[PDB]
Amino acid sequence: DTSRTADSALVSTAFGGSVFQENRLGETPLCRDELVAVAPGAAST
Amino acid sequence: TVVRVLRPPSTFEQDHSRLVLDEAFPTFPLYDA
Amino acid sequence: GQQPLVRRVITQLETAATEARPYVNCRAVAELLDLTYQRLIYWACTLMPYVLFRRDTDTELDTVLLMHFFYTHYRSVNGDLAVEFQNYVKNSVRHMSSFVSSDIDGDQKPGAEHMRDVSYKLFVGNLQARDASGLMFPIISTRISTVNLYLSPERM
Amino acid sequence: DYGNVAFKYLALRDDGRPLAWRRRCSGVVTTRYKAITVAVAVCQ
Repeated sequence: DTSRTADSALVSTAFGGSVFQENRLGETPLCRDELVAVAPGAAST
Repeated sequence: TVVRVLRPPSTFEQDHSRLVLDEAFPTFPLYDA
Repeated sequence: GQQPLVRRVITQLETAATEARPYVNCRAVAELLDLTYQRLIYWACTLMPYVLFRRDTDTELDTVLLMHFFYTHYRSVNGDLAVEFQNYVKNSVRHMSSFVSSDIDGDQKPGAEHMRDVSYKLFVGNLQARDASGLMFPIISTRISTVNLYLSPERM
Repeated sequence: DYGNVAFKYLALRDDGRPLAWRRRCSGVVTTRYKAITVAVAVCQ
């Protein structure tokens, strides 16, 4: 089943790509934490 | 007993999630202003 | 106008001092005149009006900077400056984005360290706000190419 | 002397809760690290 592969495994392209990500100016102003952060797709619990 | 503590993040993106009930167990047919 | 009143009253005080001028030798009158002059000059340096600042060549950044300096050096009685700031920021919304950086690179630029406060309480829309939260805002572009096109050299 | 500005700053900042700006800002592993952990555990 595709659900098993999607849940217990992830796509290798996410592993290959860069992990850290930047953010934009447009919310009520960010702090240091929000400035450079891990991409939500790459982050795992 | 306390297991976890969490904080609401200031970031938000609208999920727009479409939930589907996977009909693994179809129910019995409905029979009779 | 408050300026002519200040001028005439300080002229009266000068005439009074001239009447009291000749006996400058005495230590009592020395300290009396010393304290009088201290108080009057400390009051006069703060009670400056804001008429002379506005110029036709002044840009949006120049005007907000002039009234920002007015706030940070004179807030005793001139309380409408914040209201004028709030009114003016809505006028220059399109012009405010021309002289700013991206988020990620603006903070590392030289000289943004000292101007972070003026920038923060420029963007927030209230000069009474305090940057205690350590937030990162669109940092102002201090480059000469941007400054010349967006500022005036006289009000640096 | 402390020998460092940051040493003195972080030593005299010890008032009540440790970090204040971190609270003020009001703010999970890379999937590659999870994968390499799983692979290394399996291999070992």
